[PDB]
Amino acid sequence: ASKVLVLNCGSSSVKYKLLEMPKGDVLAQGGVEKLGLPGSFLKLTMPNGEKVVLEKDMPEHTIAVEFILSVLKDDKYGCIKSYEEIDAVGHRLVHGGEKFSNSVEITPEVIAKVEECIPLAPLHNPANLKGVVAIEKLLPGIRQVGVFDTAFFQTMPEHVYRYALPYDMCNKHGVRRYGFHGTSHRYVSARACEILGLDYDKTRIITAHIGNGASIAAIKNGKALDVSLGMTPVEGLMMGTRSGDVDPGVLTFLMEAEGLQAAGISELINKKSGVLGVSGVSSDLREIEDAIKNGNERATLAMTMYDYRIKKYVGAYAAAMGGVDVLVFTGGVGENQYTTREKVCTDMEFMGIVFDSKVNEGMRGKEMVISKPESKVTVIVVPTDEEYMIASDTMTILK
Amino acid sequence: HMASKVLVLNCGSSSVKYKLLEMPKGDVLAQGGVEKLGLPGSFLKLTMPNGEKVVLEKDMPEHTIAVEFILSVLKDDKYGCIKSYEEIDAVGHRLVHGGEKFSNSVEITPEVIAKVEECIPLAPLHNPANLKGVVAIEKLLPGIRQVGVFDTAFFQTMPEHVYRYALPYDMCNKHGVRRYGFHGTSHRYVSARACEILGLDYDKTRIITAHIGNGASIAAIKNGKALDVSLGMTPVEGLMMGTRSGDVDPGVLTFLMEAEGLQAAGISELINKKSGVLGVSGVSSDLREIEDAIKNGNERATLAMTMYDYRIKKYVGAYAAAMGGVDVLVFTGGVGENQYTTREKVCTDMEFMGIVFDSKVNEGMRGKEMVISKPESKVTVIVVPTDEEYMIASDTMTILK
Repeated sequence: ASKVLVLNCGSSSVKYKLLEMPKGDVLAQGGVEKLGLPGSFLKLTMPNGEKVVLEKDMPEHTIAVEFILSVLKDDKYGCIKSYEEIDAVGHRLVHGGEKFSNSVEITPEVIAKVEECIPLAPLHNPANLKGVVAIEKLLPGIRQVGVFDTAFFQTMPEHVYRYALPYDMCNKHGVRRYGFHGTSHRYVSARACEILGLDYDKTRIITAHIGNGASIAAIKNGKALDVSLGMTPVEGLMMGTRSGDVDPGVLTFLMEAEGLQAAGISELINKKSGVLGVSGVSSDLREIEDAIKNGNERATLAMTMYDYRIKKYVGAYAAAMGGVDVLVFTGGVGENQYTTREKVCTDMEFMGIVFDSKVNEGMRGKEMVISKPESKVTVIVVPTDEEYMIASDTMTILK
Repeated sequence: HMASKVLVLNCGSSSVKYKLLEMPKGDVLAQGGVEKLGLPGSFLKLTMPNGEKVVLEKDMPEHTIAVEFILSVLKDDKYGCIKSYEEIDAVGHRLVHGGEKFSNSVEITPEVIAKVEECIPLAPLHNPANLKGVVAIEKLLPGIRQVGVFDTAFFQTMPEHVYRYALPYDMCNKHGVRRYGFHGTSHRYVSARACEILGLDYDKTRIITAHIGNGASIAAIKNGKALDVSLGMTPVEGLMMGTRSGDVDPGVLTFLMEAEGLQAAGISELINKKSGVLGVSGVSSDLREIEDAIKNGNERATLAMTMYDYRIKKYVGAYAAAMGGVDVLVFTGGVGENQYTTREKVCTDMEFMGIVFDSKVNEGMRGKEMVISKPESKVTVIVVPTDEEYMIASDTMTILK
């Protein structure tokens, strides 16, 4: 039994959980917000479910992480008596480029390579490293592990990861598909196989991480083959505010027609598009659901579009792998939006899916098979746990 | 059994392709093309009844002079197939873009020209040339009636959840941003022709049609109506092509704009002219030249083709899922009709969705109507060479009835 602190550091945030391993019990969870801004604060969730908001000036990451640690140890809000109870720290690192294929113990050599990947995630990797530096200062001699969002997808072959763009220009600028959500795809694919009694290394898996950001992956015989996200997180599925796949020529057309530059078109496809952009209602699928009940036709259209594009990816990735054994739904939307799951999996008998509509109906947030027993393809809901996956890699590496 | 002769034109900014067809059989009486129209070195190349190509050099600075030369060749004692222009019963035209105004072919009247002019913004380098052909014919052939047949028309049955992009609603509507599709006349012809060959009811069949040429598109046609198509508002979207990228990460485009200091026009040129098979291979946009480079162990050429086949395979899966299954997969176009190795890579390891492929029948099979799935395959896979000119001539005869 060990306690592992798991961090996710952003430009103006630190999200944390403290996990008891190997069970994965959450001892603490919270987040610092508005770090480096006036009115920085920490919000935590107590074991009994109560939310607590603590204001404190936190101008940079070290002071933020120091406050988190003091809260963990507090006699009122805390869950540990001493920092020595924390056995290790695991970090979400966004981008491992072509340098990392798996999680690693953080050494100076590792930090240097993560710094080399900063150009591939310039607004994420620096903050992630600030978290590592904070822990070296505040918990000296504790060992730390880095777990990369991109690493799982480093098995993709060049015919998948290369775009059909000018060869030299792509190579010069490191343009290729990387994928994100890799920690989630890794966790739910392996978890599904354990639940189902299958050998991970002999199974063809499609994993659909549908949240505010959405991605789908093809995992064949234990190695990722393809993923819907690209070099950037705008590609693939329709998302909350991101476009997903769009005609490249539409982008250049809108640049001329609306007088947008690179930055303007980037903001449009990342912030004003997807479910929000079509619906004119919300990026939140629950608010869409409500708007649909009040007969909002644009909200209905957004959801029809959303479901359709997931369905097409399921077909595409089955074709890419030569079949599929397991289809996994995960993420905030995948775990909860049973109507999407139904629309995606119905009329898919031609490729081995027989769906269990009655079991699926109303089914939110549990691990559950939602295909009929006789389905050739098993369809399963697996709530993701990226923090647990990080803690699990941490314990394996530091063993 | 009576016979009409229909001249079918396909006019581009620097070309006029023509065929003269005898209807309703669809027998080709003549075929050729003017190239380098409006440039030094303009010429007409035609195909004799004997099958040889003949090149007639002639200065042709614009479309009317080009069409006049074409007509003089049709009537020539040596090269011709008619004694006089009165033998031409009608003219049909390939018109690229009908926008949301045209769902099927129409007689070209002043009112139709006005509407086709309104669609010029949607195909600014094609529609103008197409109309120049119409004008040339009205000048050169007294009394002649003309019909327009639109590359976009077949796809006007797509539902909004398919044709809308997940972009700001009002901004798309303001600028007419939506999926249109192209090659509609080809998809229309081969889907119907496949069902005729196979004894199937077109209106109850789920069909995937892959028109693989220098431009490449794949379509889902369900129960007699187009449902989806890989080409977008623009012909860059979807499949990897000769010089066009196909689908790419929208964020890669904005990234390259900043990284290489490109504006809209520069990015547009890159994805239309420097990408696709040409861009990856570093060899050619021509798949025969790729094929050769592969034999000489060019690894980039091999890579280009692996990428090309993979993306077609993914669309086949996607559109089967979109339709709830597939009854018939059709290969067509210059590449689809000829590149049997692509067909094999696409259709092998697809038994999970009902395709059992016949590798031996497929091998070296070029340019013929031919089933290439095994008899026991649930899904029929068929090569159907396209005949857009026949489709155009057929619509022409229906309208001018």
